[PDB]
Amino acid sequence: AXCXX
Amino acid sequence: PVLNLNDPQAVERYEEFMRQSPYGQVTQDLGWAKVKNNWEPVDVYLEDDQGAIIAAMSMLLGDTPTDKKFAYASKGPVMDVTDVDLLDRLVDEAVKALDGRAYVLRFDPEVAYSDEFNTTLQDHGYVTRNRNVADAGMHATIQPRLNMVLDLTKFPDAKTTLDLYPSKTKSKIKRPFRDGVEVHSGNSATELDEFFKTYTTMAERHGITHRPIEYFQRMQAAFDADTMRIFVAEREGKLLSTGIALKYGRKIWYMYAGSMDGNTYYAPYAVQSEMIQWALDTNTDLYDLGGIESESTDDSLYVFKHVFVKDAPREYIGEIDKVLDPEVYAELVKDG
DNA sequence: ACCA
Repeated sequence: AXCXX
Repeated sequence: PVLNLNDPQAVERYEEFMRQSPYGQVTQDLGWAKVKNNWEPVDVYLEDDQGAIIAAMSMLLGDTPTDKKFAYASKGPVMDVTDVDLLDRLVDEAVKALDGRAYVLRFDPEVAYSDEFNTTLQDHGYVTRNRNVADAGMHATIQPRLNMVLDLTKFPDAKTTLDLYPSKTKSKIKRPFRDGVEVHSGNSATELDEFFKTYTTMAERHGITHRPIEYFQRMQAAFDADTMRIFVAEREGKLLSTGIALKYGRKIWYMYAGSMDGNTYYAPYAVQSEMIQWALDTNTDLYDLGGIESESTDDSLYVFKHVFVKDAPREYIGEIDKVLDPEVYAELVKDG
């Protein structure tokens, strides 16, 4: 959840 | 048409379109479904009158707290999304393939935000998520909308990373190498283990969430060393910093990274210099350092990436939502 | 200091 990717 | 993933000839035709398109994205490659192995893949495409593929959309379906799936085409579709009449036709094919199972189809292509484009998408019935949700920060959208992208086509004669930069930045980039930092790269289990040690250390230092090693093993299995490359910075046999870059379409993308605790001698700048060098050596148009929260010195991501990107960050159109079940959409998505 |  945190940088996407 | 819908792609039959069990048909290797169709799959290879789909992949050749993906790999050769100027709109291609690693997260639209079918290899990305192998990374996201907890999602369900559904892939569609359109053909021209000669039967050649002209547009494709790779979707991954995820669960929700409702009876509906979330359908997501990360950084897709692969076509000119400003050609909205063609976009509508591809989205219609995707919607057929979803067969009522999803409440939304979301796609977030790397196309600049503009008022005219936002208005056209809304005119065509899409729900867009961009400046209207900006207050929620970087994670208002799944991928960051603001991205720090180095346009190498502005420097057609550059041979090395230093050729891209003013003297003051040349000095910053030279400094790790002057102090003994050396970078190697590869896509073997050895470099993956080195990356993972720095990645977990970074995550624990920041108290943030981090992916299991099997995620990156699936990535390494899906993509060869001409696509995925892990860059590892050391100083006299001491591991300092790493980063994973993916080369696909018009860009090389700095996607994951980490540094050990302690003195790292600006090793992350050496990692950047070598990924940029990889972009130069392969005549790649763009080097993407990825997201920032805001164009502000208060943002540590912006400060770091501004060392390498002096142009303004690119601001994308954000999330484009084809709403399919509007009741569940309003339950699960807030429009800011 | 963060350099993800």
